[PDB]
Amino acid sequence: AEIYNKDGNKVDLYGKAVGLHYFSKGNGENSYGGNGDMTYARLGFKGETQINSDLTGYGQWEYNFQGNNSEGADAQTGNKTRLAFAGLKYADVGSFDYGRNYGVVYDALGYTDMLPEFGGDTAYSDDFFVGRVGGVATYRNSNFFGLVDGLNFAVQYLGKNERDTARRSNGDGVGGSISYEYEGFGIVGAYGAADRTNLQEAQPLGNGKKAEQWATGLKYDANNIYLAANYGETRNATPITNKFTNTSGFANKTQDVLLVAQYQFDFGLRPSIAYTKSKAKDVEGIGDVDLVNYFEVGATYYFNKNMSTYVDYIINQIDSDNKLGVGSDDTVAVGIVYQF
Amino acid sequence: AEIYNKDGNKVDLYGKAVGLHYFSKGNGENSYGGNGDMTYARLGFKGETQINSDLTGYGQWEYNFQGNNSEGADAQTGNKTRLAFAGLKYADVGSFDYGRNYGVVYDALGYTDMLPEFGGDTAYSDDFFVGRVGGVATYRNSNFFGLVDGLNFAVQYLGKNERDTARRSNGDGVGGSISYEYEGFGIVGAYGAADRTNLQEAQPLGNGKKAEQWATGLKYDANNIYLAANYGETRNATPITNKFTNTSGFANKTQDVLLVAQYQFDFGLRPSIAYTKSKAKDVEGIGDVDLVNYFEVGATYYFNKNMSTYVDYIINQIDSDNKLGVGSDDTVAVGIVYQF
Amino acid sequence: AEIYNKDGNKVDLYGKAVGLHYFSKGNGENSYGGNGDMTYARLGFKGETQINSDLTGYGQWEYNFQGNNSEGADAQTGNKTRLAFAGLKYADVGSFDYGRNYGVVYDALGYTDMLPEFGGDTAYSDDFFVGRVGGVATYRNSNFFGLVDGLNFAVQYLGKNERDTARRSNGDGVGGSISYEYEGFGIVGAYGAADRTNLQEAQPLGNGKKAEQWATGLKYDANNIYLAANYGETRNATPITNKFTNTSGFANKTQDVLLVAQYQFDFGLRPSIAYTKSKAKDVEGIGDVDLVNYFEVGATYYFNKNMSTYVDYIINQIDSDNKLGVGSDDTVAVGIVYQF
Ligand SMILES: [Br-]
Ligand SMILES: [Br-]
Ligand SMILES: [Br-]
Ligand SMILES: [Br-]
Ligand SMILES: [Br-]
Ligand SMILES: [Br-]
Ligand SMILES: [Mg+2]
Ligand SMILES: [Mg+2]
Ligand SMILES: [Mg+2]
Ligand SMILES: [Mg+2]
Ligand SMILES: [Mg+2]
Ligand SMILES: [Mg+2]
Repeated sequence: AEIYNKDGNKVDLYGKAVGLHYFSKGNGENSYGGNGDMTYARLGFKGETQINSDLTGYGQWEYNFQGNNSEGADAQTGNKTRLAFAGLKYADVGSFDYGRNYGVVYDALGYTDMLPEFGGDTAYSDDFFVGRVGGVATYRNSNFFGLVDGLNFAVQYLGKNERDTARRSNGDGVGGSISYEYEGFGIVGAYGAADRTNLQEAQPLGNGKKAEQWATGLKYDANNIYLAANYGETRNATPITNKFTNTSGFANKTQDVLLVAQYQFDFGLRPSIAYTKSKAKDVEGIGDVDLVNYFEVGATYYFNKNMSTYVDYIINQIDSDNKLGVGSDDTVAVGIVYQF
Repeated sequence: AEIYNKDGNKVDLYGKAVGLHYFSKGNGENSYGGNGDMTYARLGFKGETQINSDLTGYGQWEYNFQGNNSEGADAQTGNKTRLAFAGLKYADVGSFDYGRNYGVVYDALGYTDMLPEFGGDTAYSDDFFVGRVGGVATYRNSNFFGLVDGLNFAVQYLGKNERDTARRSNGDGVGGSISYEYEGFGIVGAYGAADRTNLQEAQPLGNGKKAEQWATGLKYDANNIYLAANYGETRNATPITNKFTNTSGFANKTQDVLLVAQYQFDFGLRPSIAYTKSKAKDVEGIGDVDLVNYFEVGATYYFNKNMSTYVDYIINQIDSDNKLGVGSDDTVAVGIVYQF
Repeated sequence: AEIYNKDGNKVDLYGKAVGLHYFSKGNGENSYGGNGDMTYARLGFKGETQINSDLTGYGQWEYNFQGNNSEGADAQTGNKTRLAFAGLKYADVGSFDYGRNYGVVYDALGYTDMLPEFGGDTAYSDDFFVGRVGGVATYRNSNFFGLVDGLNFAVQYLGKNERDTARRSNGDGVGGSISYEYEGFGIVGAYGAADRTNLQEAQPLGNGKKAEQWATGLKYDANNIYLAANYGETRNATPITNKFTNTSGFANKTQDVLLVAQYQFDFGLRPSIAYTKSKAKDVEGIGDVDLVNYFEVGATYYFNKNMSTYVDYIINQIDSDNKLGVGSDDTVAVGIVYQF
């Protein structure tokens, strides 16, 4: 919603309220998504100011407010800043921004992160280049200096975050992506590497000086059909937990294969099919083990740009034997979303 | 404040800043309301999209930001999402919404919850059907399918919330209300019942498998006079604390009677008088005990739709002998409110 | 950004996204500012309503969202309401507001708190009258009952805040400020005094019944030149931490010297130079120690009223001998700011 648009400055306030419930067996402890109320709200702003003909300055902030906590001691649980960045965009030269923003490998992973509720399992937050991470400086060039329609590339500098936790920390790093889109078809590649922190090296799972992440995608997006595929690999970068030993760290290697199909009916219904498999290799005291393995079947019903409902069913193929203790049960999510 | 109204969709951003102080004896430890600074702020959005002639989508989110914490470690104390939900209304069929919203018994208790600052003492948060609660699906029908003006009903389903805490938990439940308003007159009744969780049955106070709550209301609201009364009862649903034994749980039974009279002068002053009593029965180790017992005298002065000030004096009739250690001292609040 | 301006009421939504990084040696543990990502966002509203010809009502709220935490357990670190207050202004008689607002000694300290990123080191939050504090009642008169242009005074009452922590608490208190501004020149004095709490007196550092603070300022602000100086003294009011003994409390006495020089080029660059020294006296198990001692060199480039970037270099003169463990390393900050 545009709340200001004068003297080249324009500001958009945005948000959504999501009534959301998950159903899984038991307390959902042994399921893909958990069980029970999962309602939440988003709020954010995105602004853009025209400094001159060739220069545009911008900022964005986006917060998540859980709506499924009580008003007591647990009120803040899961509340967080998703995005907080500012930047400058110069004509046909590129843009530069810095703050909390998406990692460059998401330029690739975005292709399949389109399910009604779940999906996008390898785009972990605070996980070097695959999702939202703090202290990234990102240079992007759209349409190749203005010469090529649909040709995009990026280079991203990741600043060390020495956090209290191995899971949420990272060393310094650099990454990049290139993508081309021609009328519905898209092709993308993205790669990042970064130092691991001493804390991360201290963990019993995962061993190495450097974390690495890469992912390629392909997509078809036209004629109401959406088809997409991602392949990626990671080294010392995917966080994992051995629920049997209560031990933690990172998978020495993973190989990740996601796939999505959706069709949009003109009356509003957009069914979805997907497949996701992420498999870990060289895990200490285990060897090879699956982290994610499921088929998804779902549908979103769009009443307009502001109102939808959805269902999303994850048929979990992880087994009860799983050596890391990865949940094996299915989850269904039903939701109703107002957005502006 | 309307920040968007195009193509069916409209969105309203709202909020208030409330400078508020409470005066009670001592540190207010043994008083109705406490002592000291109580300043807070509210922010919320609420939107409505016209999907087609008969079908409307909507969403609302509302937050409480306490203004009385330092910027240190206690910064977040008392901050919380009050409401977070999305829904649909269809023609003369009904509305359905899900998320964090008001329990259906508040359809009655709303009648007397009109004091400048205090009052509404039995509309506890996270308390099955009497106040705001998470994971409620609500159906409402207005003017009885379009057939009777003023005749309303509602049915609500409460999803189990298994929280860290007996106080903020609930099992599954179902509830409803029915109300009639003829031109300044209003009559309501509401009832709900739900499972208690194991953690709830684990507490030394209150015993029973089911929680129950009901209330009836009557109001006269015209000619600048506002009159209202509620009577209600609960079993195993009102939360209580024995400050002597430091024990908690729920009151096996309560009987609740609230009364309110206010007059609105055309120049903006609205004096208020009220009486409130909530009495617990069969409390283990005690028997009958009063939870709330007071007379209220106060006033709001309305400068306009946006600015007001108030005083609210709670003449506490609870005794010093009170067997649960309920505070016996009075409390006066003084506030100044800007709202939009 | 104006989101409402009808019928005497006007509302302005405001905020900024600040991509921001500090560079110091080491983990910045022993530096002025720290080291690493320091990004954050602000969101706020401020509103004002014209009640009648002479009476205006107003409110304001402002919140700080840190952007340099993960989305894990540390998500809330550093989030806080900065301001939350409401008030009335009457014609040429004065204004009164109550809530979380700036202490009146900030009326003077404001003079030198103009650095790109650092500076204003004596304007501690939750520290009686020198910064933003909870539960303040403030009366301000402007242009002296309408009689003298440029002449201003204020009186402020500070209500006791008995917090979990000596650092963030305060007793009841009073203060004032008076300032005169004539065409670019400005002079101010401000003084406040308050009770310490029993918890504050419990600390090993600092001893006395009353906290006191005062500051004077002088400034020249015209012809693109900004020159300012502040002198201040405190008693039992400046929070301090012995890092060696891991002990805390307040400095018995301080002497505070602040200086700033900046020039605003027409093309947007505003270089800055500054000196700050604050020295504690009579500190238990220490004697005299410097709390702050640095020279600053930086600049802000203002692209427009919406977008800027800056560098702020603190050449820290504290030494490694510092008896209180005060960091001695320098810190540089680099920021990019979108604001609306
Ligand atoms: Br959104
Ligand atoms: Br409000
Ligand atoms: Br604080
Ligand atoms: Br701001
Ligand atoms: Br920070
Ligand atoms: Br501070
Ligand atoms: Mg990280
Ligand atoms: Mg390895
Ligand atoms: Mg209250
Ligand atoms: Mg019972
Ligand atoms: Mg600072
Ligand atoms: Mg002393």
